[PDB]
Amino acid sequence: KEATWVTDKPLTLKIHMHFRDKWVWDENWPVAKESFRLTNVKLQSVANKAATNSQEQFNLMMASGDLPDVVGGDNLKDKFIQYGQEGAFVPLNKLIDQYAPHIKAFFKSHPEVERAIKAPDGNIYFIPYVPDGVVARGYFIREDWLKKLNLKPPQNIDELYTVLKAFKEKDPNGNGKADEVPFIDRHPDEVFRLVNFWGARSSGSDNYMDFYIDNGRVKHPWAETAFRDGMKHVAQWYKEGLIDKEIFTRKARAREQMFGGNLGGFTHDWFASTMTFNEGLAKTVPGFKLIPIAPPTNSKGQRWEEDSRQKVRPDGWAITVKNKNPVETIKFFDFYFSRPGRDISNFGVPGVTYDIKNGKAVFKDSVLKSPQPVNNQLYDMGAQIPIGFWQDYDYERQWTTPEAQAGIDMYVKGKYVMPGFEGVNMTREERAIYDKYWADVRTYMYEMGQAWVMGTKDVDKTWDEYQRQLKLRGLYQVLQMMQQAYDRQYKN
Amino acid sequence: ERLWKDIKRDWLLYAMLLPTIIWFLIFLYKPMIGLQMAFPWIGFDHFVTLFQSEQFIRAIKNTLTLSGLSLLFGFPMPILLALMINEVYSKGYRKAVQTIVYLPHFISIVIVAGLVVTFLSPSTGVVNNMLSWIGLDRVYFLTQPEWFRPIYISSNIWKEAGFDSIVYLAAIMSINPALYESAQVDGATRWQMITRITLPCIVPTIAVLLVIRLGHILEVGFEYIILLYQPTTYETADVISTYIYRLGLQGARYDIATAAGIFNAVVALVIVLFANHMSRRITK
Amino acid sequence: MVASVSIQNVVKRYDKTTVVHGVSLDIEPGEFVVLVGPSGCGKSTTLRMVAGLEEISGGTIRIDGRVINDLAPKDRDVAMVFQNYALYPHLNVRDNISFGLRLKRTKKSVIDAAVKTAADILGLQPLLERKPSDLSGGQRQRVAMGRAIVRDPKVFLFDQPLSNLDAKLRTQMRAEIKRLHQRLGTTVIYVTHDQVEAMTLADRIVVMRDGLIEQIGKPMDLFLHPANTFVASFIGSPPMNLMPARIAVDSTQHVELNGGNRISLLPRAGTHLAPGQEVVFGIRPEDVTLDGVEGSERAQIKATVDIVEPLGSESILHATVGDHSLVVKVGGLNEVHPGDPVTLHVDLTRVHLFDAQSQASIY
Amino acid sequence: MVASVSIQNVVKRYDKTTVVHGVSLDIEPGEFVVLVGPSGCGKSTTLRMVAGLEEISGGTIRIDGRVINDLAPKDRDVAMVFQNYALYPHLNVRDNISFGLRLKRTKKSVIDAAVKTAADILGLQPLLERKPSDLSGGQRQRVAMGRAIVRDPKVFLFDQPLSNLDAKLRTQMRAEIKRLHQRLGTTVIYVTHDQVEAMTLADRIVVMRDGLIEQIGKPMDLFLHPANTFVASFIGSPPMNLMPARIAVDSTQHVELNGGNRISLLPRAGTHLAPGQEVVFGIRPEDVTLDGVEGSERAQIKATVDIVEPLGSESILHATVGDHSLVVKVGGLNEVHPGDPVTLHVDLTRVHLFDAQSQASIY
Amino acid sequence: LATPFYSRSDRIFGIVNAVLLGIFALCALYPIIYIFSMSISSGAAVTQGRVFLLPVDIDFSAYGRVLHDKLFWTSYANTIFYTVFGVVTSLIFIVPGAYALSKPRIRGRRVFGFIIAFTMWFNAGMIPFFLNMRDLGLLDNRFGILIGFACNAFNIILMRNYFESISASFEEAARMDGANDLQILWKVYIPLAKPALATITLLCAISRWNGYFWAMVLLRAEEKIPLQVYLKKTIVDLNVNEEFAGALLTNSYSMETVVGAIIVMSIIPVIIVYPVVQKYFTK
Ligand SMILES: O=C(O)C1=C[C@H](O)[C@H](O)[C@H](O[C@H]2[C@H](O)[C@H](O)[C@H](O[C@H]3[C@H](O)[C@H](O)[C@H](O[C@H]4[C@H](O)[C@H](O)[C@H](O)O[C@@H]4C(=O)O)O[C@@H]3C(=O)O)O[C@@H]2C(=O)O)O1
Ligand SMILES: [Ca+2]
Repeated sequence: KEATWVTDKPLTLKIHMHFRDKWVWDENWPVAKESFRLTNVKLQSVANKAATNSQEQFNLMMASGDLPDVVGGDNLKDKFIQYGQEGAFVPLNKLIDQYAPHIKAFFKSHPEVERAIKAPDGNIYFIPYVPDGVVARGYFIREDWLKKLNLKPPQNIDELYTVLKAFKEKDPNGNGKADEVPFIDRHPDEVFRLVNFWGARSSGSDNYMDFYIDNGRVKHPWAETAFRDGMKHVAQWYKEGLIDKEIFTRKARAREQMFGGNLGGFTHDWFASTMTFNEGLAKTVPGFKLIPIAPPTNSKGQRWEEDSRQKVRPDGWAITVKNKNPVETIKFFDFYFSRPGRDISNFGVPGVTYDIKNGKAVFKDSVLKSPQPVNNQLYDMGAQIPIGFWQDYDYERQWTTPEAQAGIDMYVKGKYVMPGFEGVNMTREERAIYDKYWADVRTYMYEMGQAWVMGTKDVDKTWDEYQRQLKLRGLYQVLQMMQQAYDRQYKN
Repeated sequence: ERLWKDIKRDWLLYAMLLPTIIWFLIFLYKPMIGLQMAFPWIGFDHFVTLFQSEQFIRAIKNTLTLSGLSLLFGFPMPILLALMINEVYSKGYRKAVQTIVYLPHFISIVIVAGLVVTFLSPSTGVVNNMLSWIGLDRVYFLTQPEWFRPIYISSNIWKEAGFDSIVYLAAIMSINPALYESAQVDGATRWQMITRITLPCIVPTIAVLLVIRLGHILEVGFEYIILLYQPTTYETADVISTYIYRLGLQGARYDIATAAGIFNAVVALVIVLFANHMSRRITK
Repeated sequence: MVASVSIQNVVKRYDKTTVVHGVSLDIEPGEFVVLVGPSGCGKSTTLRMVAGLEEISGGTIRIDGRVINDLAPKDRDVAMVFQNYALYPHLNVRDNISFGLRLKRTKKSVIDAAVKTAADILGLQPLLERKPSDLSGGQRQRVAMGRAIVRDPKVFLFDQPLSNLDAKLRTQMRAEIKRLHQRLGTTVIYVTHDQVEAMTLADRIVVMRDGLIEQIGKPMDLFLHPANTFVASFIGSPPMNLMPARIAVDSTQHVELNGGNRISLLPRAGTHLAPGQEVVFGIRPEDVTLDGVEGSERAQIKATVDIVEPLGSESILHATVGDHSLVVKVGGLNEVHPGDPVTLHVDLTRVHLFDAQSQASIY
Repeated sequence: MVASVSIQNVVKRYDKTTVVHGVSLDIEPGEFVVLVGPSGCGKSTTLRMVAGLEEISGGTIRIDGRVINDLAPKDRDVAMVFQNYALYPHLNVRDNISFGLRLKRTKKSVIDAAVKTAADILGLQPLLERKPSDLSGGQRQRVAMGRAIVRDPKVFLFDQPLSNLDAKLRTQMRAEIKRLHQRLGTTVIYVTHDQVEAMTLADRIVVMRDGLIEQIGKPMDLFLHPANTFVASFIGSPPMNLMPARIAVDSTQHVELNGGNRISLLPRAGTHLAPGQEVVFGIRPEDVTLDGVEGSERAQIKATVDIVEPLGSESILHATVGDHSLVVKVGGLNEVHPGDPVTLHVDLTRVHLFDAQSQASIY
Repeated sequence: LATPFYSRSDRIFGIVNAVLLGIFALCALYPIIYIFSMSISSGAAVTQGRVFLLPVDIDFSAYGRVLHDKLFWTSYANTIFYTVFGVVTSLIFIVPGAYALSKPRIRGRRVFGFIIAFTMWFNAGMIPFFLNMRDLGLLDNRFGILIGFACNAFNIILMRNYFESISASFEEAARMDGANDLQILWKVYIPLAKPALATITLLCAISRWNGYFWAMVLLRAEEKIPLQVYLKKTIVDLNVNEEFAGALLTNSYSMETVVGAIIVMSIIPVIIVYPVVQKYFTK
């Protein structure tokens, strides 16, 4: 028996969690075993580990006539609300109030977060992933390549064009070949973020292709005329070979390939994990120095940082109507908002990846000195996964290096980070419109943008038809619904 | 009458026929009633909804296109391979060719796809490398909608053309030599032979195989496409079978899908009827 | 178009085997000559060597002055009728005949005339627009022959043309072939495994066994005076009897076989056979009669009846003499009744003897 | 055993088509009877109906007193020898022979005596242990017969057994069948497309043209007095010559042929002839001779020599009279020259006459 | 074809024929020897200019990765199961089924034939088949995969054709000896049908081994996954865990080299049995 047990008799539940198009829940995970030990609740995964697309798998599960006891993953928020309203998911409100003191307290101290996860009916159908921190992504460049080529860090877009062109052309990696790739990212969408240099938003938040607000008016960054003029230039950059050709494909291995292979000259990514590589590959790539830079002055004469760490990502887990133990499950969920739960869901397992020192969790030296980023290590273990849990920034601070920290402070002091878009409150009726057209519209937008980047389609020629397609596919209808949600709340 | 007697006699034998008939009813004929259901009833409207899609109409427009290319390049190739092997002396050399040419058939379609993606990858794939050797620069193949069909039909001939050549080869092997020897006495030439004897004698085989080939003509390249089609190639690559799959299974839209499936199936039956007619009529 | 083919020491070798052993035969112009023997002898292999369908591994053959070894079948002035159905199933009969000529074309008029001729000969005129799919096997072989005579060769090559035909058709076609040779008169080499077609059709018969050539001569030469025991057993409607015998007391007079029988011999000067000499005594079934030969002046053979198979106005009597049985062709019935004893009377002028070791002709 | 099979009005119908029309045959015990005819015919279907491989759609057929119409082939007490040899190319030869008796009955069946006998009959000592994939078609058919004779049935059924065998082998096996029926003696019905085997093997022959049954009688009965033009042209080693003819001025005296020819006729009885009657004159090749040797006069005929095919001590002469040709069997190896006229002396006793319409024998 | 050599219009033609067919043969044999070498080569070698044909820097490292992959061997096991047992079920449903279909004493010979054959030219289509699989309770089920696809019309009419080709005198003789139906089928007609049996068991075999679509559609549980599905994940999709990204740097194999090793380990059993298969049919 343990003091954190939510049940006397051991309880085993069926979870469907397939997330980030990469991982599924593993009951054989060390963190899962620890969670079972402390909660007396074992979660057994039912999902295809051979599957690729996670969203697809969720949609298939919901239509298969049988639901598991718990469903979890990333970017299911809208689906949590929809299928919660349709009865696929149970309201957790009474369960939280009676059986979940930690979550209840959390929501009391965070009315904004709770508001963000609520459905139009006022119900909470899932327990969210709650991030901890302020800044998220920043621009990183190779200082050693700048020094070998005797170049100064670019203060502006033009200077960066010239620098990436120098990266493209004469041997920054010194192998006598043209093989070098100036810009790389593990996230394809970041290529669109390049439009920031031309004065266009690619998003309103950390969520890609999210809406934003300008002067009391709701806009989508991709539907704006400025976006066209920026995308022209990014398509030029791809055409000139400055952007990684595989940027839409390569994804999760990108850094490891391009930086490890000494091909990559520039990126835009999270401070900590990006800075880890300086220590990691320093033996394989002797001169490698990757440093944080302030965003270059863009064409509009401003310094934009579009990304920030957010409050309540649209990720987490929910309890189905077929779950025969709702109380035990809500207690179990509440565990992850307690101290021990946060400890295992953040730091992995004690005696393995971390120890308790002075009442705080301290990573093992074996973990900290590993060439692989700590968070990746944790993913592979079942930690830092988008279940309902409360993130602890200390976990990240432990592997955050001084240069990284100084980059963070540089971005904080300069106020470069743009205000993030938190959301709007729709009623049951209008949200139906949103949910009907939005996923497909977003898909279409992505496809089009990818067509433009790779140069398979001319942006200028297709812009008109693209706008028309946006209207006929219901984007602007959704936009009016979003606006009607906005103007009621905020007046003066 | 006669029946009962026979049956009383044609049982143990009549027993064997039953499970096969049970099977066909259950896994084949029972789904046709499902055809009838997914066809709260109606219906015939989502047929006109399926009629109007800018993505769909281009999928049939792509379908019959790919059918055209597969008929042009794909079909005559195993006949060609058949004739070319039959003209080979040297015994084992020919043998050596056959084992080489037949082997790709046994390579799985998904593995074929993987061979393609690994060969055509930019900066990695051997093909692009060989292009960089002679100064052809590089091309990212799977993303380009221009390259989809050539890559496909070519990979398909590589995989299936020899195994498909086997049949025709056997057919031309079944011709009694007397036709050839007597032709040689009159002084025919090898080309004169394949044009004036081998091909005309093998025609009934190629006509029969063509009407089967036409039977599936609308489903050509399904597993390949479903594997390799990227967003940028969605336009050229998407075919009726794929559309049906995406909406019906993936997108979980059944009725509209099943209906599209009907359209496809009826058109296939029609084209195989129109095939078999002209075939049996004109060729023997 | 009447020409002579001489074949000198021709030998075929496939791998290590050497199918034909250096066969040599000279063929007079206008002559109908038949190669005949069992299966596996070089009959077809030789014929095809003439045609150019098989390489000549040694020796030379020539038509008239031309040595055709390194030549091509097209240029060898030959036409061949094969064993199996050489017509093409898609083409009509007219096109089947005209095929070879349409290889080089050069006009439709010339080939029209040629086809006119050939069709008139084989009576193929009504069959012109018809198709091989529906034709008699004999009709198929007729049009196949039309293919050959439209080439107008120096030599006609026949490889078992009649083999796949039924007997009824075979006798008819055989007659047609003879008649045909009368009409045309072109030199022809004809290959058969059937003794009958050889005896009937051939001016000269050359019998071959296992790559070698056993004997040559007019049909009646081979029939009356076979070089060896094999040629004796081969030609003729039933087989010649040929049972082992001996000599004993005296020589040129008496020959005895296993049945405790003794046969006096007509002198046939130049024979010189030794007393006691191991020998095989042949006699043909037509040359043996029943007791109606009146008392057997020379004291003829004794036998016991095995079976009688009635056929025509004739009948085949199987009698046994000692450990061996002789077959005699008698009239078209009679009581006989197998199991009783019987006395046969041998014609003394038609008897043949062959040595046991050397299978040659002796008497 | 020795048993009697009676067949009464046996008829089988496929769809609405009646294959055999009211066939009735009574077969004596130990009698060897042969069914014979054209290609498609109810001989194989009748035999099969006896065997029980085909159901009886009408009429009754019984062996001894037992009616076999509705019965099991296994219980039909019959053995059948197939054309296709029907032997399992898996089991040993001895195992194929003992197969039928080894289904049941081991240990006190003993099986050894029967297989000893059957082994001696077909004379196979070494062939006891073998496989059908090895042994030749002749030996395959031998052991095939071994299966039947080891069964010890009441009736032997043979459907064209040696049809797929070669001629040289066919004759040998024919003799073996004769001898076998003499040695064993079980009742046997034997189906053939070949006239020769019918003449040789049958105690009684029954000829069936498609549909009904054409004729029944001893071989010599069918040879001497054909029921119709078909029985005449079908039976005999060469065909009986058949040519159109007439009568004119008087009847029982003269019958006239095509070109310039008339034959005095022997009157006999039961003839019922009549002047001017359209008629076909049959005569066998052996029943025509050369010019007369003895003779003479009103029995002669005038022709022109077409072709002569030497067979041996015999020669086949094709003589043209009118637009039609008749074939005579010559005692030749003598000399006749084609294209000149020749005289033929017909045996007056052996002539046959058939009505042109009725197609049946008047004389 | 024609034995005796001769004409120029032949000789030149024949040579250029052997050359063209040769080049084609080389093109067809090229990808197989490539990945074999590429699987053996080193990540750094394959990543830029090398290989092209023969190995280069070796190191043999990717194979370890695949050898320690549990899903790989699991899936291979699944496929061996599906091919063996799938073939057996197919045979048990077809061989006797076609045997009955061959004998034309059957009343249904006309109509049963139409029933079977009609499935060739008309199918209910994808979705109806899947749904009928759903309400038969066969989804995510191995027996569902076995019994789901066993009978093909082609294999049936082919089998019945080779049966019909055999002279009826064997069955007739058997009946004469008392053997009835089934006991004939096993005793005589089956050992006579060995070539057709071969072609069938072969076609069914490859159908099971290389089958992808309906497996990945009808299966959910990963432990039931049959190779080519899992293969679809690793070999084509090509997006991976941060785990594999981290394994990349500590190893010196490549993504490409691992892929190569994988498709090699996938095609080896086929390259092995293949001559045996061909040697049979190529007599
Ligand atoms: O890198 C760090 O230092 C770091 C520190 C923090 O402790 C925290 O763990 C943070 O985790 C990040 C992680 O670094 C990646 O940036 C990750 O990227 C996600 C992204 O957030 C989206 O969830 C994205 O969703 C995809 C989905 O996977 C499918 O592909 C779908 O088709 O498209 C959606 C989409 O809208 O993009 O997946 C990305 C991914 O997994 O690569 O985000 C986490 C995070 O916690 O936010 O890293
Ligand atoms: Ca470089």
